[PDB]
Amino acid sequence: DKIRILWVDDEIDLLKPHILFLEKKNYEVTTSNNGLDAIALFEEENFDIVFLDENMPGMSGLETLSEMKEKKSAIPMIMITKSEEEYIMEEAIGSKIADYLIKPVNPNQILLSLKKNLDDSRLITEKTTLDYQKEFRKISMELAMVNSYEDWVELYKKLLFWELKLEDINDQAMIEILESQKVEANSQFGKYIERNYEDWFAPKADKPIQSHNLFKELVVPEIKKKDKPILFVVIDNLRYDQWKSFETVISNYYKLEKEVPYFSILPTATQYARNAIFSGLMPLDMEKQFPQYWKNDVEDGGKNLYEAEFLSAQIKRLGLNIKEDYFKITNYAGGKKLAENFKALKGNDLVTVVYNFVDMLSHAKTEMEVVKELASDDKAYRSLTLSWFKNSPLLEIIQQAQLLGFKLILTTDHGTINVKNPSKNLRYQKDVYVVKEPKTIGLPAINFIFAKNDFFLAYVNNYNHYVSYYKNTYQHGGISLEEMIIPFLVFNPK
Amino acid sequence: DKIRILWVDDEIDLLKPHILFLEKKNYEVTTSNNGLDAIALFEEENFDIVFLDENMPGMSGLETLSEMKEKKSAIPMIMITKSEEEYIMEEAIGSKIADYLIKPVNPNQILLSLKKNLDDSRLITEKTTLDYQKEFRKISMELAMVNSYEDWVELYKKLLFWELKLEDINDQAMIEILESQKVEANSQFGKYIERNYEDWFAPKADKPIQSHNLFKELVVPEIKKKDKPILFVVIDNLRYDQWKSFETVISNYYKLEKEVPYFSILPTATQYARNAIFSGLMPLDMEKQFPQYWKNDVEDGGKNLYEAEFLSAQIKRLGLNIKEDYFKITNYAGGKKLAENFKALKGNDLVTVVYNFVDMLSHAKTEMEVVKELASDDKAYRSLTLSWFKNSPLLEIIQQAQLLGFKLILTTDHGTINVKNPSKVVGLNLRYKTGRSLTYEQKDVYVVKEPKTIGLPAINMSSSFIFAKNDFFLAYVNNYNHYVSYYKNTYQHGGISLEEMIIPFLVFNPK
Ligand SMILES: [Zn+2]
Ligand SMILES: [Zn+2]
Ligand SMILES: [Zn+2]
Ligand SMILES: [Zn+2]
Ligand SMILES: [Zn+2]
Repeated sequence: DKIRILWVDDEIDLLKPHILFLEKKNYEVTTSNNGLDAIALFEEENFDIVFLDENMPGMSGLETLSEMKEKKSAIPMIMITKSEEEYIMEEAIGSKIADYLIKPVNPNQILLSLKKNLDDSRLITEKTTLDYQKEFRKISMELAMVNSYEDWVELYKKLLFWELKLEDINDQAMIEILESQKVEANSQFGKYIERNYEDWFAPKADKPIQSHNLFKELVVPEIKKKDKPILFVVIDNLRYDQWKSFETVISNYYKLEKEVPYFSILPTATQYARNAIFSGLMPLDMEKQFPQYWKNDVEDGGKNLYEAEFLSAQIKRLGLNIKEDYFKITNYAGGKKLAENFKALKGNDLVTVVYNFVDMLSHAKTEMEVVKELASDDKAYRSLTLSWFKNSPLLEIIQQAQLLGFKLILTTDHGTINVKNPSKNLRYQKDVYVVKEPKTIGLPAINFIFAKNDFFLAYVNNYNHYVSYYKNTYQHGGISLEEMIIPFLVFNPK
Repeated sequence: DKIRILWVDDEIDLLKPHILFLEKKNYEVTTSNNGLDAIALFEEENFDIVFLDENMPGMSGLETLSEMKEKKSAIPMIMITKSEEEYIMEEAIGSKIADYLIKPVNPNQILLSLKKNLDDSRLITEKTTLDYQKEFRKISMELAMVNSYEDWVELYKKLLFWELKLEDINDQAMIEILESQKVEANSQFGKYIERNYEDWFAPKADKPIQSHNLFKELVVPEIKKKDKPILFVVIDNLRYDQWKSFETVISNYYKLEKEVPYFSILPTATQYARNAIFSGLMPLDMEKQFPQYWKNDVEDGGKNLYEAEFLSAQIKRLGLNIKEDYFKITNYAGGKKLAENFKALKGNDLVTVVYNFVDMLSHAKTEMEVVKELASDDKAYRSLTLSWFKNSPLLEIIQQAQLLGFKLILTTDHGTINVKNPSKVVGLNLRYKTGRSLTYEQKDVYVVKEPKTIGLPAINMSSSFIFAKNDFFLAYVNNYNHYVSYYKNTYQHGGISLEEMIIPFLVFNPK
């Protein structure tokens, strides 16, 4: 199949050099000297691409383009014209032209435009596969050398970068190399975390920023600037890769000012960690200082329901005085509502939204066949997350906040990981990091265990049932890059 | 805030004409004659766009581009070079270059490239907003004038066209105008179908292609070509808008040869319409000719267990002797399986896949909050459907079929509609009921006291069909409030709407 071009120009006879040039390159050119005839051909026959002049005696190129797009939407159209006027440029681009070449045109420019517009997917696939072939041994080397938390953050960035670059490619060998680097990364990370995690809670220890330090050290400073109100959005259970999947959408409305990967405390679960975000305290200290608010595992009723109170208390412990409002969205109507009425809180200095939809979505894969098919692989989950965010009540809230000139601070409590391997909440033996003293961590317990790598805890009784139902499900609470290294972002409104 | 360009060329001093030209147009140009300097600037300072020569002393443009993309991913890079070599072109494009301009360059070409790469989202939004302002009153007019099935197909095309276009608009006012055009369109369509549907089943009558003649009239011709094996996918419950939302994905692998909007029989439900596709017969005739296969509503069990048998019979009635196999995917593993092992089907002349995921998904809005938030509005459902298809086992099957040089025929049994308004009824589905004696709001439905006339079977000789119009859902008065609260804003099918009844038939040739 030679690629079939329809070329429409009143002065087509003058373009025979260009046509000859293209035909020699296995391009088939049908020509036409008016838009009406071209539309007729464009309907009868199936062309791969159309070239259009702007100024023609009858219908203009842009008019011809309109009639053509109505009839067969997804055929790429290129404009080749003398018009150098900005307003025609703008009308072409506004019409979703694929490219606009000003005459007299270098014939190779046209060829470049054919390659870019018809071949770019496979070319990008080729170049990306070869780029990774040349890069991946450096990545194995770098991983071996990491022994710092600052260095763990860098390496995760690299893996995330290449994850999205390769997500499209179809070369099994290189896909598996990347999987194996990601597995090895977690195995190394788990050893790292168990080796220095306890040491981190000792006085004078060089330490990553964690859950219990988050509000104190990264939120307070941006408030005390005192230029603009701050919208704080804690999106529950958001992996770094999911942030990355919708970074371009959000950037239409917000410009990233500051980005800081941080380390969520163990366990990587809402009640233990999200409460810590709002309290400025480790679990143990929340039990000590607020026994009427803190809830222990064995307690029924549900968790994370006094975050507002934890937060208000922290603000005064710091000594800061501000107007503060806190909300927790747990369903559609909820978030839809808070979008329509976001107006009212302008005068409020800080606004805090907790959004639980992504956790609900991650957990839904466990039970619903539908979600299994929507989130079969990580790529699919990132894709689905993007479909979500683009049409979320959460984006509406974000869109309102910019119109009010709020600075946005966007973060999460922890991520989630696809669990693959059983070991006898499903993440909290070399398979586990034991802490037979809890105060050493700052965890409460009378008189904690954290799964590493891909592991999920399956009880000896009903071991098979646990294995078969929870295999290849998103769980959290343990130690993985995906769970524990999580974004903290400040943005300025556009 | 001027747009800041970083321009890297060993011969940058030679390019001052171009710089002056751009600076006059409120572009700020920082220049550099080496990749290493350029990388330094690119880190210190924040640029909007980068221009790059290919052949420089020291670091190459493409090497410079790679260091730059690693650091700040979404900044567009444009190559302006003397190199006309195809392999550099290919490397540049593969490296995700945003354009490649061959020197000597017309300075306006650069400007065009700046506009295309920096302004295009705004420009498309402006053009679309203004073009709909100018077009929408023509659409109201056209809808008033619609007097035929061929004319209903054209109008639906226009609504669909504009509905996807006004996704990249952010203007409620015009979005509401288009909703109200779609409501009005359905109202009109319902009355149209009520008025002509029975006439269609009379001898000689000018008629759209429907469910029962689909395979005979549009699939058989492709088979008798005998030039390629055919993969025949029936994606259950696929609205035209959803097809349109993934038309560009499929086109990477398949080139559309033929497209034919067609009219699903009433009721617009799997049990009637899909079986009709495979049988070549209206429901009544399937009762007559195949009583061991056909089922009425009242009977327990699935209502499409026997499609393979219906299909094999049709194939021999037409006197084709074909190697043909049928599969019915009802879950992930199912579809995953058929993808990994599709190659076994090489020898087949015809392969038929039925894929039920979209129906399951549409119905899941009823049940799951998560799907409610994912498919809150049509746009969201289209978006979700695209996320689905892009990562579906079904695309894997399609991808295999291309590698084996199959012709693809893609279609559906019927669409679904978001129901908003309750309509009371006494006596299974929510857009159609069947029963000996029924009471119901007359205007809201299309009643047929004599089913056989429209090729549907009667149970008793009082048994009658009703089909809900517009966005109605038939709600029992027993527990009326609970039906209203649970089924409001849910995807239902079986009745009369553009979304339900007008559905695509697509033939494609492999790339
Ligand atoms: Zn001309
Ligand atoms: Zn959480
Ligand atoms: Zn959870
Ligand atoms: Zn040079
Ligand atoms: Zn259904």
